[PDB]
Amino acid sequence: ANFLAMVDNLQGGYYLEMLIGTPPQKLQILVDTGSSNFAVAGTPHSYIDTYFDTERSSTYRSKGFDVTVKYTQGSWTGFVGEDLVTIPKGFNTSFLVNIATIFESENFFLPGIKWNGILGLAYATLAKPSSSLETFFDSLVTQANIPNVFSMQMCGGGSLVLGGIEPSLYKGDIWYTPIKEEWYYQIEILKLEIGGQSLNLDCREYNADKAIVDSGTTLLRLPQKVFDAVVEAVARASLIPEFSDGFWTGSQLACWTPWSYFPKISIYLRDENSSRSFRITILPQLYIQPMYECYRFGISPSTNALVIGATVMEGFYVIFDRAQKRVGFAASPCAEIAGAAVSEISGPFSTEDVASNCVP
Amino acid sequence: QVQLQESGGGLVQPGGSLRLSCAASGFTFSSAIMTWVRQAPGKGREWVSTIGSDGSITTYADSVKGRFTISRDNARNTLYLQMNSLKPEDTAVYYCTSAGRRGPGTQVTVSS
Ligand SMILES: CN1C(=O)C[C@@](C)(c2cccc(NC(=O)c3ccc(OCC(F)(F)F)cn3)c2)N=C1N
Repeated sequence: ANFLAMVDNLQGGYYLEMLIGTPPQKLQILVDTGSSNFAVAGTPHSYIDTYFDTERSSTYRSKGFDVTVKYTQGSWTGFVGEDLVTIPKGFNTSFLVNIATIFESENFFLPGIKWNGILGLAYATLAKPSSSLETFFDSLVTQANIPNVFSMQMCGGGSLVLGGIEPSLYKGDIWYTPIKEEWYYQIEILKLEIGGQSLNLDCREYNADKAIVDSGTTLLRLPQKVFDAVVEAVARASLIPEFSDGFWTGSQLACWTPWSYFPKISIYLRDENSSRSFRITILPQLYIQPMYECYRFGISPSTNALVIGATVMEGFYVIFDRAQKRVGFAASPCAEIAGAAVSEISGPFSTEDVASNCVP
Repeated sequence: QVQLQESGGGLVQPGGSLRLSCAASGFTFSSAIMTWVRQAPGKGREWVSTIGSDGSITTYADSVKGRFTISRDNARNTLYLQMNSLKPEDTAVYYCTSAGRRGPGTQVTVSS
């Protein structure tokens, strides 16, 4: 690989241009660290330009079985095949991968999205129909001779660096937190802090369902109890009363013709040395999201997981280091509005007052 | 299971040849992309060859193109690599791999 060629390979969610088959067909593919399937539109469908026509690729081969994926707000079904893929911005060769071509979907291609397939970059264990459907990144690692690492920067284009870390995409040090389970990119959250004030929740509350780093989720999603605790704390810490209940639950916009008023939100993560922790911090600019200028709240409740989505990933260079079973973080120099950093990272802080494992 | 087991290696002279096998189990072999890779001590891992599940699509590293042929027998759950015109730089543990799993590998030495 050539990592310097990978800088600025993302557009838009955030998507990568990929060429599938012979002759190549160009698709726009969402980068999703929260699933494990390479799946693309296989038929015309409302709210997409393009789709992969398997009949037009001379190298395509059908596996002769289908796959159905169900998530919480929807689903898709596709034929499973294999074909040759090129990534024009990164590698000069093509690779043989598994592919799912979607021929029906329930609530999956929604209006206004600009991708037409998904690239799941998580672990084999999440792959469907099963974990023996070799994931896109497992293929690339083996065939492209690259390290078992990738890293992401989103500038809210962006960068997906397959097979390493690009030094020009960060300043300061990278902080590494252990991967706790290799399915999603599950990490250990030790504490949430608002305006400098810690919530008073048992740290198990933060990992209760599970805390994961997911680029295929837009918002910071928090378990109900944790979400209530945050909203109360942001309300409590903002200079003037600005927000209706409607704003907090995404059901209303907040408008001005307004930023010193709202607090920073910090997430504490266990270092590789479990006695130490580091903090990733977002400023109101990242969670008070521009849509008179109106804004939507960047955080929403979750039943199933604590999801470190784009709201947070936008501030950091995130390094998914599968080879050493850790997820790394550094501040993104691109994450700046009107001259100011919209995120920070600091450490170390002692974990001596926290349970030595916060995951139930 | 995925369980993979390579065999067929040995000590061979320059210009010689070997036929490697990889016996698979614990997954549907006739459904899986299969890959050979190699690593020699003190060197990075090097991709050798990949084959699609039906066997009709094959790709090769430039360093082996023309001298090695990958193939498979789905009914026998076996992957093969026919190695010809072997040279000293082909020395390595050859591993077969699928879905992020690998077998323990087989030793190939090419020498006088
Ligand atoms: C959360 N999630 C799922 O529920 C299932 C799956 C397949 C999925 C399915 C359908 C859509 C999506 N995600 C998106 O469409 C999306 C859109 C924008 C996103 O970020 C854009 C921005 F950060 F705000 F700029 C991220 N994801 C993910 N992947 C996931 N990670």
